[PDB]
Amino acid sequence: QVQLVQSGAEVKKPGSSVKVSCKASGYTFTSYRMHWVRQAPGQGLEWIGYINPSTGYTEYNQKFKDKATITADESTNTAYMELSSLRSEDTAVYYCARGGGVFDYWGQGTLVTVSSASTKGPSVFPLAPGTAALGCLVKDYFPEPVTVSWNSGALTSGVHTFPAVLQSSGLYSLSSVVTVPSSSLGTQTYICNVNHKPSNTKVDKKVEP
Amino acid sequence: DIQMTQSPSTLSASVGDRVTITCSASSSISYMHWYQQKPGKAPKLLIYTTSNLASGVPARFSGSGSGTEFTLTISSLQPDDFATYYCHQRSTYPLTFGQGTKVEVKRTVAAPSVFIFPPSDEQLKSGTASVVCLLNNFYPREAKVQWKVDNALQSGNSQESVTEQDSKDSTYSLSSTLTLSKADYEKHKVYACEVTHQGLSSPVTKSFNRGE
Repeated sequence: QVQLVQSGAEVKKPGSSVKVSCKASGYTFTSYRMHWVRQAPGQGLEWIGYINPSTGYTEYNQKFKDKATITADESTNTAYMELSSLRSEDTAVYYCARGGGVFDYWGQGTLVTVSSASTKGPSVFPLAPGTAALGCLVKDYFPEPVTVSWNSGALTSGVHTFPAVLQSSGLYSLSSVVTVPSSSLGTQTYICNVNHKPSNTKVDKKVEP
Repeated sequence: DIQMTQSPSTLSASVGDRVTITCSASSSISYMHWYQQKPGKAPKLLIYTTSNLASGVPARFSGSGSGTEFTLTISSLQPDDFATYYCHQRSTYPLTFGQGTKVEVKRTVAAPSVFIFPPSDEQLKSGTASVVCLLNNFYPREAKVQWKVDNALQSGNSQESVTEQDSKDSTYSLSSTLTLSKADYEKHKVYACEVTHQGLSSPVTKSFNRGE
């Protein structure tokens, strides 16, 4: 219908390189130059550059000339953006966007994480005490993301699941908490469903005092 | 290259307000465009070439200005409009975007509920202790959280994390996490989280003594 689909998340080591893809649908691919932009935490939008799928011609932002090579593939209807010499500062969401006038149509973004860290499942620890709060500490994992649900999806109200922080160790950590009636404590079951896909780690943690 | 400073950086406003966001370029530019963005989405085009509305975009949005001074106005603020807004320059290379302006929901004071959590024994066995303070459902975001370890004010060894505004009541919730080695943790007795906020006339202190 005019929709750009990018490839999935990437997790790369410093010094390495990665090639992201953006497949187009809903128009004739060569009639519009394809741009790329990055959004780094503290979400600042910066334009990287474009390719013209017809000429093969490219224009780049100075800031990104050392970093990005943008190529296109006319047969497959996809544009590529290759990032080389990866360093932790390259950690960002990347978009492709159509080049007809202003960017009307965007891809859904690809998250790219650059880190010397290695895949590791989280340790999960209980957070334990009208109302009381409890939760789980989801600690020492890499990379993002993690999902936390409660009682296999039955509890949703009062659940806060905090954004992850990056420790000096290069490993993430987060808490997910929920409030509960205090008379239920020794008797009602509360379970953390923690899911860490990147390391295939699923743990169901029951929380009690 | 050409940069745009937006005004204001952050704005708290109520439904039905008149919102005026300024985009100040550093050198002469011909046209300005405005995007809107909500967490986890690619931005949407609202205004193209200084003052032209994009299809589907409500007529409560307007744009104006020339040279290096451009504005976006929301004449009557709606619930869908709470988001980030960026001005965009597309007439010199590199194409550049404004710093953004965050428009948040104004509502009334609400004191947080404070809870402190000692490290589990399970974590203790690994050699690291985490202590956690929770501030639940408060407004405004501004809040002071002082960790005290046998009355010694801690500075630099905790990390904070803050929910986005709650879609129903527009409150926030916050977790401050203190990290210590097992051996260091065992050197002290009283662990305290002290919360300062405007909805509290006095600061609230939650504590425990190491050893149940």
